Amino acid sequence: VNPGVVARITDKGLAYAAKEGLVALQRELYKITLPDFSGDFKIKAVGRGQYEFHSLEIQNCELRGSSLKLLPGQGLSLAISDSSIGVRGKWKVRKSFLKLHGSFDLDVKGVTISVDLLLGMDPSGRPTVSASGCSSRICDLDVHISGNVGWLLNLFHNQIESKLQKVLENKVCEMIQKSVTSDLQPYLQTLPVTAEIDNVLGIDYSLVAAPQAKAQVLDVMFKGEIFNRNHRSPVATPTPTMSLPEDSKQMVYFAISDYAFNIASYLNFSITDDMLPHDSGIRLNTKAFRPFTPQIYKKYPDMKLELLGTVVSAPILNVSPGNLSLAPQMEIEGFVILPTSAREPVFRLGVVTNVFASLTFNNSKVTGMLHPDKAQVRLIESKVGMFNVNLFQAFLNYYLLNSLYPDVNAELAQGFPLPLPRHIQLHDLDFQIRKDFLYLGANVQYMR
Ligand SMILES: CCCCCCCCCCCCCCCCCC(=O)OC[C@H](COP(=O)([O-])OCC[N+](C)(C)C)OC(=O)CCCCCCCCCCCCCCCCC
Ligand SMILES: CC(=O)N[C@@H]1[C@@H](O)[C@H](O)[C@@H](CO)O[C@H]1O
Ligand SMILES: CC(=O)N[C@@H]1[C@@H](O)[C@H](O)[C@@H](CO)O[C@H]1O
Ligand SMILES: CC(=O)N[C@@H]1[C@@H](O)[C@H](O)[C@@H](CO)O[C@H]1O
Ligand SMILES: CC(=O)N[C@@H]1[C@@H](O)[C@H](O)[C@@H](CO)O[C@H]1O
Repeated sequence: VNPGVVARITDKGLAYAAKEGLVALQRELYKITLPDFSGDFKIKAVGRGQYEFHSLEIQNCELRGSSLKLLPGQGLSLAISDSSIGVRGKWKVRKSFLKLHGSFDLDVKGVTISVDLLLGMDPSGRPTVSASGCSSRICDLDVHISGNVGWLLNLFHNQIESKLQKVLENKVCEMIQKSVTSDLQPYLQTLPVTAEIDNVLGIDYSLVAAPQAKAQVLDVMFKGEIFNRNHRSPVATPTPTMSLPEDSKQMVYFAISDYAFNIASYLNFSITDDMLPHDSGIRLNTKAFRPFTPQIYKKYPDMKLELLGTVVSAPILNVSPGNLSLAPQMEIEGFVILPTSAREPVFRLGVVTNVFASLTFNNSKVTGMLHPDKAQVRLIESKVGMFNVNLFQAFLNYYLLNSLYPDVNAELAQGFPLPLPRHIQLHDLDFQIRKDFLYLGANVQYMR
């Protein structure tokens, strides 16, 4: 079913991912334990004997260079290279009735690893990863043995190198297999199944599909649907199929289909005399509108008023990448409610409320804050004499700054919660506007 939100991970973001998984993996290779190599020898220079390289331990492991691509259809293909692993151990060579001792160190270079990361989804809507077809190639070997024993080096090269090489690549590939299922899969699953938005509503971030590894991008599609906290009555399920074109500037782009609070921005509304706070000195009654229209109090002395306004356009243009400049243009008509119980037309106003919105990221949520500006009023028509627009403008401002703007400022400050795994921080928000969905551009940083 069509997802509410969609996390599109770009090639750039897959690159970050690999680099960061690379340091986690590197620490895990230290847990690798090599076996012990023992057997007999018959060196033509010193005779036959027994040897043993035991207590092998990973001492150095440097995994640098890597590459995360897309396997269109199944998932990702990882490739780490130009790495190095150092190995340390002890040896004992029994020649004669004597027994020797010493240490050794190997330096492995030109190390290459390749694994496939299979991305899928479990019934519960949680992510799953699985490494398949792992293969590593251990080659450039540097052997150093304690004591300047020459035959020991030649002996290593003739009878242990190849074995150690394969044993090692085999263990490294097993660490990778294990590490993904015991660390990686439990990490992707740190992604919220459900996040609270407000103390009233909530969103469900269950997967509607396993991440879709497209040719150039990775799309992880979430249910993303709003649901009542007390008992989620599914009164919100129309969400269409979205499809934004190719934006590869940043690491991830979120596509957020719908919200609730002023996401709709043909937005009609009504203002009744009993919708303005009591303490707030503004009221919708002829006697109060007397200064605006000195004639209303004659034609309709002491009566209730109606305002039926409506948005007719909401021009949005970017200032900063994360700062919008919208000015909803509306037309309001004043009605005086006469004893005939039927509203009756008085005047019509044109208003343009210039505002600035500036978004940010803060703790997995997208947050914003309003930046109030000039509210412009222009008389459109009037069947009750001239209208002091200048005076009324001051009231339009009082109203907004004391109602409309403080609330919206709160709605934004509460923010929307994004689908992220643990320890992630987003930066450089590029908030571009599109069809039914908001398209949030961001870069990522793993809180190591
Ligand atoms: C899933 C929604 C994503 C929405 C957008 C946000 C992500 C944007 C792109 C960056 C993703 C995160 C990168 C950093 C996390 C990955 C590396 C890492 O160290 O994770 C911590 C994990 C665990 O680190 P840890 O064990 O130190 O910490 C675990 C968490 N605590 C501390 C709380 C216990 O690292 C690993 O598990 C390493 C396992 C082997 C990794 C093998 C190579 C993996 C290469 C990257 C794969 C990325 C797949 C992305 C799939 C996205 C869809 C599900
Ligand atoms: C599309 C719609 O809802 N129709 C309303 C119409 O009923 C109302 O009389 C008018 C007032 O300006 O505003 C329109 O938006
Ligand atoms: C669409 C439009 O221009 N608005 C008019 C106006 O009288 C008022 O907003 C509404 C109330 O019924 O009726 C519409 O016809
Ligand atoms: C936080 C932010 O960037 N928003 C700014 C606002 O602070 C500034 O007063 C206004 C005028 O330049 O432009 C907005 O875009
Ligand atoms: C990081 C960020 O930009 N968001 C801040 C947040 O850190 C802070 O908690 C809040 C006030 O409490 O103000 C937001 O603007």
